[PDB]
Amino acid sequence: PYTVVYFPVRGRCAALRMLLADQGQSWKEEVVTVETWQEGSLKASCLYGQLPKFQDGDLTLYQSNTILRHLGRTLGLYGKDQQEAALVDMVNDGVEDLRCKYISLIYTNYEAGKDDYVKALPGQLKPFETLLSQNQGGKTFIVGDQISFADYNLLDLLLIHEVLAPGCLDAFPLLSAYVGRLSARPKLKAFLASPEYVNLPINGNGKQ
Amino acid sequence: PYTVVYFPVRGRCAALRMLLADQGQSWKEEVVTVETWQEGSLKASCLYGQLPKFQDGDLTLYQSNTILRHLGRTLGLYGKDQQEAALVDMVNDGVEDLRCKYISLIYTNYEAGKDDYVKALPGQLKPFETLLSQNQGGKTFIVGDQISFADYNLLDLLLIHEVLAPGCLDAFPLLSAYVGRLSARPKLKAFLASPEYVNLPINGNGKQ
Repeated sequence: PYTVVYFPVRGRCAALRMLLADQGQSWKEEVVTVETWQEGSLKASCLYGQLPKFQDGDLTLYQSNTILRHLGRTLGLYGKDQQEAALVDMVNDGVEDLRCKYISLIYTNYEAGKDDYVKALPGQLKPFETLLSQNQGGKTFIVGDQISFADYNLLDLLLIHEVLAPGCLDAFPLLSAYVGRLSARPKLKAFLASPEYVNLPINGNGKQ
Repeated sequence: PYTVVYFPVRGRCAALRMLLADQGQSWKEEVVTVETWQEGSLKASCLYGQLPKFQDGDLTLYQSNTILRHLGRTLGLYGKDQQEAALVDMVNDGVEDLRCKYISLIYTNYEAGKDDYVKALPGQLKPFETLLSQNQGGKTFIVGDQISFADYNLLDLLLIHEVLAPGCLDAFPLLSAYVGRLSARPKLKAFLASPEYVNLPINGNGKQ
């Protein structure tokens, strides 16, 4: 019932893929090639002229966060009540905020802005470490005592930054333990080690 | 029970303010002055070091969209089912995407990028006009037959662009009628005419 249409990269699909994997859900992948896109037909049909595009039965969605929230809402990974839902949201926006700057580094001024970015990274990771310390001492998830779509999206964000600035998680013991704890979940662990994940580039231009 | 803490501008608070007004809800405003902020005390306490900050009882939220979704979730402005909820979401992300570039124009290269931005505007407004035509012929709301937080967020976006590039909505008859229809809602109409709204600048640097 699930289908994700995206380029042959992890990018903004990595998280939602971790979500379906870990949740034990089946989905079909529809790879879009640098030519098909450029053929104009696809882009032209995409509401915002962008991928990912996702299909759920008779439902078609665009935008990564819309899909993530959708899966969370339907699969039950959106907090146990409105209050947790709002905090799950708050965490995702923050994640998205950093993802947004990350993407800007990679495709805009990688070579020339990498140093300043890594320098400014701690300042960016602190809020999530802080959020963690305020929830059962950063022992469970980022909000509540049950996993949420924001968890998968944060785990990805953390993961891709360790590749960008290895060790950047040394000074944030709660984030570090969080990455190891979630990364060890049976289905997710298997997924992240699989070729489907491991053999895909993180970004388009090959910069990481 | 509601309190919004923001600078003395409309910016990212305009929409949620329209939401509470139109919904007939009471809230208190806590203005933050260019001096308090820069004192360091506030910023330092803000999860992401940024405003708006919102309070619902002892519940504290940051990020405009988290607040908007929260109000939508608690006030019943989030679609009539999961399906509509996902589309409401999709619309807000798009709105936020254009808002994001708008803000970049205003605070980064207004004078030098204004022409290219207006030139590229139609291309940006089309998706919402298209979304409108596919819902009861753009006669009700942006999703479903009941208003949603995305409605308020889009109305604002349209409203502020009309001031940036007057007439920019003359090419979109469904968007135009949508702006006039919503702007005429009793409570909202009153609010938008009030000094509370009218006497606030749209952005920080006074560029609009």
